[PDB]
Amino acid sequence: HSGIDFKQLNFLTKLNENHSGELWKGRWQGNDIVVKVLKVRDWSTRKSRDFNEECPRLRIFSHPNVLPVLGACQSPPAPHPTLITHWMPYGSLYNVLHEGTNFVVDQSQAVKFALDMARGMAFLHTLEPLIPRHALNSRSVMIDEDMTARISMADVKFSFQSPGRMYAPAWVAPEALQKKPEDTNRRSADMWSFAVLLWELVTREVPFADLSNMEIGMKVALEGLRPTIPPGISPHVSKLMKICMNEDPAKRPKFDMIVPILEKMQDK
Amino acid sequence: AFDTLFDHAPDKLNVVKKTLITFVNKHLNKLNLEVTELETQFADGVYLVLLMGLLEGYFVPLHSFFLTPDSFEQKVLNVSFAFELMQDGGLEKPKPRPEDIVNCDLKSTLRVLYNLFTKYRNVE
Ligand SMILES: Nc1ncnc2c1ncn2[C@@H]1O[C@H](COP(=O)(O)OP(=O)(O)OP(=O)(O)O)[C@@H](O)[C@H]1O
Ligand SMILES: [Mg+2]
Repeated sequence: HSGIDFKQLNFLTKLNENHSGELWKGRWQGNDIVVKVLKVRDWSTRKSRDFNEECPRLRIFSHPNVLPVLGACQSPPAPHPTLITHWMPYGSLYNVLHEGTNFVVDQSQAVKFALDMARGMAFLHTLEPLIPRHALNSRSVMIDEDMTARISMADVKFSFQSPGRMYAPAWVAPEALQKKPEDTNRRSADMWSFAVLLWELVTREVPFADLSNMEIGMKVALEGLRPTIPPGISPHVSKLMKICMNEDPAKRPKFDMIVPILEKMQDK
Repeated sequence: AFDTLFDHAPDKLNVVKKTLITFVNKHLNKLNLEVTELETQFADGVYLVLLMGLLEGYFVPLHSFFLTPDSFEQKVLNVSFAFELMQDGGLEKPKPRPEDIVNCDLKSTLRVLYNLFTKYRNVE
């Protein structure tokens, strides 16, 4: 596994630059791709080794609702630690729900998104050990050409990638804002995130949009800030949202238990 | 530059101070935390970490630092962690040693805060 050759990448257009580095649209070996270039202070042989051991786990080709990292460019010899994944025309779930200038997805499509993500996460929860530093939120799920929602493996943070900084705390379980991952049931923390995604699909609002990230984490962690359960939705949607966001991690369902509930919601 | 302002410009120095009170309260007030005293309230590292998240748009998980430090050591660690977040944001490594902040050296503290104020003037 020598990775992908950075010299084979055709960079077409820059999409973003942020705290993580940059994202480009491009092409590689007949694939339409994005190229994520990671910027890292005090890059070392140790971090480069870690990058090359962590990336292989993200290359998941066996589930329709998981979007694999296709491969990565090792650095050296690449200028920078780099990974690539397929280009998803609708972008992120976040883009589609909140930045959708063209059409508004209907609630039936919303339900199918929920089902897609539940299925992707039940799959990932079968992995042993779990993929480390994988956070479910609307920025880390992509929407493919046929509107299929897919968990973004290119959104898993690497061990050297902004440690101690959380840029999407609104979807994080209260215990996971405060405790080391080792000290948390990760599977239940992820179900909290799904509960917030349900809330987001119901409201078509960003959770805590009026609060900075630091405010969100501190108030959720220390002051009990919670999403307000939306008014007059079906009791069954309501009950599902409530059970998934149980204050008690041990009482939150598993993804594989909510999949059949969601299936019956498409068409009973 | 900042030395001349500290050592030789007290009428200016107090302008800057009252403003640093404005600035840091602009941000920390959001967390229901007030800074009244610049000489001591940043010594333990906690406000510097919190402030960095406020200024740079992230939350810092509570397990990543000591929210209620119980030693000189944990304070030095908090301050060092803050300086690291500063360099992540593109600041050059601060001149003061982390211990200078914990030891309440006023020049050291005001320098760090001043450099923050300058970089993050438009942040709301
Ligand atoms: N596979 C993809 N296909 C199409 N667009 C994508 C894909 N991945 C990401 N994007 C788009 O690029 C934009 C920027 O993504 P980028 O990864 O730079 O930022 P981010 O996901 O907010 O933060 P992070 O650096 O932590 O991953 C996303 O909002 C999305 O619109
Ligand atoms: Mg991303």
